[PDB]
Amino acid sequence: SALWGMKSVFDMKHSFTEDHYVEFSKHSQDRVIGTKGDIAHIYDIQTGNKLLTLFNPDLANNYKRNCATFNPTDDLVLNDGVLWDVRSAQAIHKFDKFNMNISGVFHPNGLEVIINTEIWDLRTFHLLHTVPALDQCRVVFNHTGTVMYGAMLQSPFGSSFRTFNATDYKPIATIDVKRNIFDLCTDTKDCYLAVIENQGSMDALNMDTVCRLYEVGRQ
Amino acid sequence: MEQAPEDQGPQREPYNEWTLELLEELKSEAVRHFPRIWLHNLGQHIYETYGDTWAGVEAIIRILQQLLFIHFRIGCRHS
Amino acid sequence: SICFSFRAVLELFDRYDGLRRLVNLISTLEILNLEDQGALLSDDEIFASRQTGKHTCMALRKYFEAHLAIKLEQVKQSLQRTEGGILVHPQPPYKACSYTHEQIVEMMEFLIEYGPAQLYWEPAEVFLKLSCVQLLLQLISIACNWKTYYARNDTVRFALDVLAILTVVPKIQLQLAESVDVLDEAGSTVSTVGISIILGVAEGEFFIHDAEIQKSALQIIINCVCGPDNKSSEHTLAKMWNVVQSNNGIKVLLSLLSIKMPITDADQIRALACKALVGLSRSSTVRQIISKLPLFSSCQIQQLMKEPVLQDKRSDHVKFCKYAAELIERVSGKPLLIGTDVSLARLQKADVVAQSRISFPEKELLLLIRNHLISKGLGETATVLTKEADLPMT
Amino acid sequence: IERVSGKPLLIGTDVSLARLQKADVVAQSRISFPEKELLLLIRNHLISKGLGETATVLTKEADLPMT
Repeated sequence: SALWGMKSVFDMKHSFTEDHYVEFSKHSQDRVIGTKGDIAHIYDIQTGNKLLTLFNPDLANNYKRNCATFNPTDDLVLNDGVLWDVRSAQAIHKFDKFNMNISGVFHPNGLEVIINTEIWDLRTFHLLHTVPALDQCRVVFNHTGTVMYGAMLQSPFGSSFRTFNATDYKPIATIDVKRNIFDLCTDTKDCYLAVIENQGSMDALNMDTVCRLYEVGRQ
Repeated sequence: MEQAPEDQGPQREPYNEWTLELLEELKSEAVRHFPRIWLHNLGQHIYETYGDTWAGVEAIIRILQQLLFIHFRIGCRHS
Repeated sequence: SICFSFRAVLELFDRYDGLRRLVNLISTLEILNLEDQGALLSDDEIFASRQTGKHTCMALRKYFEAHLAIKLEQVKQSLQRTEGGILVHPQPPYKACSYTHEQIVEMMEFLIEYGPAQLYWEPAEVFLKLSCVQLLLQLISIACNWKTYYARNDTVRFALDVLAILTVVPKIQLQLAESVDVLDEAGSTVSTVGISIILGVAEGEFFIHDAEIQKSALQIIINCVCGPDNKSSEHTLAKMWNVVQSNNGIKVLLSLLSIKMPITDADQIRALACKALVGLSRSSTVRQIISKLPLFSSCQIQQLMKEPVLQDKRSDHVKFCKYAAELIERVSGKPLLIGTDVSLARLQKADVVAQSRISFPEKELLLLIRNHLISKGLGETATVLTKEADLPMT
Repeated sequence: IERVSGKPLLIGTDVSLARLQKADVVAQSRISFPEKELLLLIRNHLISKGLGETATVLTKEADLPMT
């Protein structure tokens, strides 16, 4: 993984040889976190050193795709489905594993934790809800955090979309995209969907993977 | 008003050499995850159809990187 | 393995060094010495050595299958004391190992839970001062992957049976988590708790087609989670609740609650799975967690209406419905053993309807009493009922 | 479900087929009971809620087993 630069000069301004998935810090973007296997490293951008590497061998879930993220208050980390208070390098609460793949994500309200299909609490740690249409889908929120997007990661991948609400998790729409969805990104200003779809049949020998822009809210 | 940045990144001017610096490396990882049966057979299948013409040389780095991406994406730890 | 039936054999056994001579046979073994397992490789010191560990697990099995019935005699006679017992004991040589792990060696593990709660065996304290339940944990882990039919199916099946009889001691359930010195399929020294191995055997990730080994595994869980009601011993059951829940326990038991591939004993695995939930659903955290899962959204009733194996319908499917009705009662608004509106949305209706405070004035009845008595001819109290109350209608 | 079974007249109740033939027989049963079993309950109510000067007048209309 490489922190490049995009002001006007294009260079690897810091290099990593280790982590399979790097991610910024949300509110104050001076921190970049990244995760190899079950080990997640906190880096700075100014000097690029290891700030604090957090891991507890007694407590990890060993998910298949671990991706440590931050809460929007920049205080909690979901490594291996374990919260982490970044003030004093301690673990808070392991969750119960159910689905072998997905290590979870924060909901933008700062009140919940969304493990794969189980909706948790941040202060009471109670299972509020369970949405079975979230079965192994990568989630993307709006910039306002008012809708959740869903793309299947099932072998085919993404025979449709999945439009969710961010308050009550009611399904809005499953629009049928006949090809296979591989990636999904949306605007900050809520007008387009960046959709990587694969042409042809399910062919690992020939992949014609195009990008198709949708428009939000037009028949 | 967006100014796309100047491409002062890692350039690849010896394309006849940078391929040779990496076509072994494309073989140096596919053997670490896959048996050599498909590796020689697909390499023969393009060499019967593209030959020694650079149109299979980049094209195997197409097909190997197109599979090694998706084989690290479907959910096999090695294969 | 045969002569442990005679009680005079066992009495002389502890008079000599006994398990100090017997457990030392397992701790000598070179298939188990991970530091020395890559030195000798010929088939003579392996096929016999993976047989030497097999028979000694059956010797430890038939040891503790006997002492389970020895100390049950010292509880059914020391605690009952003519309340359900007869005091006749001339000490004969008698075969009383009860000979049935399918029914009654299983049953003795349940009935010991009316014990002293401060249980003190010589067969326990000699075992744990040697501290070789960790050895028995290492016997499971090393025998997970041989894949070469050195009767390794039996070697773990006897090894789990030595565990489950031991687990009635409270101090050995505590050491199903603490000592962690293990090794796994990475070819590497690791460290993990003992419960995750036992829960791993219960899944089917290892020992794929094996069936009695799963039922042997689930007994070790049930001895730790479905204990007695009784600040310290309740804390000991709660600490075992905290360990079993931490090590991904609730995922495993729900997976075994819908098992369908071993169609012979599919009924026996589900009932032993559901009995572990009913024990574990007395933990306060687990009450909330299981309440929202798709087990209690639907299909709990659908596991109790299909009746999959009809040969165990009046035998073993009817007892799966017995343990499952207790799980519905515990995680919800407490029906007091009434069979009515078993669905969860209909269960919270019946709590409010039964606990409502129905009231009504006296007028709404006395006008119906008067309108009855005029109707069925008997009218010379109706004009007398006007003396007691106002009458709106003639 | 309505057509192949014992004809519920658009009431949403006990939709299962084993529970549907129960509700046909319970609704079409002929419940009857004698007059005594009510008048002894009427009298035992009126004595209970204070209003008793019809109870000894109810003895005029029917036999009274209990004072």
